[PDB]
Amino acid sequence: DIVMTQSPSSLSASVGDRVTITCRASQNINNYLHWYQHEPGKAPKLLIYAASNLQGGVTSRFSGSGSGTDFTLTISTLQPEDFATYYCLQTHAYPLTFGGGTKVDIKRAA
Amino acid sequence: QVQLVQSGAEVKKPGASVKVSCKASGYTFTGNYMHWVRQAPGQGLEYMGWINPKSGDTNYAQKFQGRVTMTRDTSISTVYMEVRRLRSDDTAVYYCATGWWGMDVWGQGTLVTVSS
Repeated sequence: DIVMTQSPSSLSASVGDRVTITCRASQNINNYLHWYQHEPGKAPKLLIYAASNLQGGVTSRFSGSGSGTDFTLTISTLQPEDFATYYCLQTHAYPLTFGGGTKVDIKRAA
Repeated sequence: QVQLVQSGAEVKKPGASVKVSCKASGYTFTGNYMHWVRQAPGQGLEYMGWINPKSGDTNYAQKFQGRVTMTRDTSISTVYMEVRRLRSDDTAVYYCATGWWGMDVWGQGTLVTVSS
């Protein structure tokens, strides 16, 4: 099966920070990699499809990059409503596989 | 306007089984695979497996093989996932999802709580 290694597994940052999250695929998956935001209690929300395509209605503060085995999700300027756990999902092959997630905690500068 | 409507919350004893439902509308039901995913408190979202409603063929993520069975009733455009041998690790929100290939549209989730 394809293993998606996601990092960091957890991080704390403050509003206005750039956040950088990676996923590495165990084999080449071309651009078949999506990024989700998850708030516990809601279905996962698709942010980025096919590595770099911003989903309709999603803030352009999120962007995806990479191909092959190395992918990055960048949040340009962190906002309080970004408090969530983010996941990559490969759709190159079944079984589909999520990365282990990044739990993003928001800390006061103040 | 694909929509997936799941069954309500369940409370089960350890070693019991649960069968959660997912009723589909707005597309040709036998045309798309149905996937299941869950998220247990403190843990990462995890993919469980899929069923082809046309043939009833299934495959489960390795972690669930032998403990999870998916079925469908085409007369009511519903897919079921039965999880057996329940333990505290199985308390989670369970989601169904469908698409031409991936998980494009999600159900609302079903909470299962495994309680002594």
